[PDB]
Amino acid sequence: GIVEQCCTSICSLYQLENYCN
Amino acid sequence: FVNQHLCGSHLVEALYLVCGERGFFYTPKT
Ligand SMILES: [Cl-]
Ligand SMILES: [Zn+2]
Repeated sequence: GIVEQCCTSICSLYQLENYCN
Repeated sequence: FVNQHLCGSHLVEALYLVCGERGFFYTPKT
């Protein structure tokens, strides 16, 4: 999940964009 | 744009900015 993707590892705003409705 | 460790409310802050009007789902249970 996003916590694993973005907190535990790193991520871009594009990766974050995948979680918008 | 660059990578960065986003944690706790900073993640949701990021999401808000990125998504804005589209809205978002925050689901740490995955
Ligand atoms: Cl913190
Ligand atoms: Zn903080």
